[PDB]
Amino acid sequence: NITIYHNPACGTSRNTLEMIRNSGTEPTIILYLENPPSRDELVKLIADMGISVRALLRKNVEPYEQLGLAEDKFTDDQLIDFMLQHPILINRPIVVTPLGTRLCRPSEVVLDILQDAQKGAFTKEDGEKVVDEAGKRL
Ligand SMILES: O=S([O-])[O-]
Ligand SMILES: [Cs+]
Ligand SMILES: [Cs+]
Ligand SMILES: [Cs+]
Ligand SMILES: [Cs+]
Ligand SMILES: [Cs+]
Repeated sequence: NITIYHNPACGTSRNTLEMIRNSGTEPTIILYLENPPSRDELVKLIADMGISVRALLRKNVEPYEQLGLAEDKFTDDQLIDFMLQHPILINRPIVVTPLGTRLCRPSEVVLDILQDAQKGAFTKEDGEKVVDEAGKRL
């Protein structure tokens, strides 16, 4: 029972999805840009991730730039409401498994919450090796 909030256009999100598959399960895939979490779900994701609301904000996207969000003049709830009204602000990928929830940046963070071991060596799509055939992290 795994869920990934996935952006097919992001290498980090692609590598995370293939690592999930390499542990042997096909996750439920939520294209969050199109189908963002509800307010309640997003608050829960953030609490489970143990990160600040602002640490979930993606920089360098049009609403972050034009809404001035680099500056420290927003409460946590104002930032959650911006994220819901402009879903590209939600950084990615978020992964939920029975063991917990993480913002998988970098992608190998997901190894923390996958229940089953990678089934073989895993190399990221730019050739960065992540785990060898024996299962050791490199
Ligand atoms: O992938 S970075 O530009 O958020
Ligand atoms: Cs499985
Ligand atoms: Cs939803
Ligand atoms: Cs636009
Ligand atoms: Cs684990
Ligand atoms: Cs890269």
